[PDB]
Order: sequence, then C-alpha cells, then structure tokens
Amino acid sequence: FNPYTEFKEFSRKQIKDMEKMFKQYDAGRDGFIDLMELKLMMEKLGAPQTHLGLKNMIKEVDEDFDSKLSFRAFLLIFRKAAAGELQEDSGLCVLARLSEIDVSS
Ligand SMILES: [Ca+2]
Repeated sequence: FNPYTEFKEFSRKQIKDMEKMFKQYDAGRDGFIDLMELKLMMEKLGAPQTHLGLKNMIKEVDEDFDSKLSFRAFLLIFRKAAAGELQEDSGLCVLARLSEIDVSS
C-alpha cells in the first residue's frame, strides 16, 4: 500500500518516523503488531493496558480486519490523533502521545 498517497497530512519524514517505531515493536517481523506485541509496547512506553483494553485499541483502527495492526492501521492511529478523533486519555491517545512523534504541528 502507498502510505504517501493515503496519508497526505504527514510529511515523508513523519511517515518514516512512524515506520521506525512500527518496526521497532513488530518483534516477529511479519509486518503486523499483534496483541502480545502491543502489550509489550505499552509496557515499555510506561502505560500498560488491560487485555480487553488492548483488544479495543486494535479494534478501533483495524479497518481491514487483520485482528492485529498493519502499518496502515498504525498510521490511522496518528491520523485520528492529529484530527482530534481519539477519546481523551484512551489507550490510543496515550500511545500517540508517548511515541514522541508530534502530529499537533
Ligand atoms: Ca508482528
């Protein structure tokens, strides 16, 4: 898929930064962040989430029904963040905040 045409609100630098973080936490190297990998990510960032909380984070952006996060789903988190669509202090809000990738340009 082409992230550059699908997510025109982000510069190529920003998309590559997001790719850097995505790859860092896809420990399995399969191109997805699954529930267990996302559990570890939230722990490492210092904001651990419950079983079902993590499932709901994935559900919110998993528009392709992978039951895990593709890179498209990951970018969608930042799109929702940048557009004010995430619930205040929700798991996805916290992920985007603690990622250190600034989308509040
Ligand atoms: Ca993976």
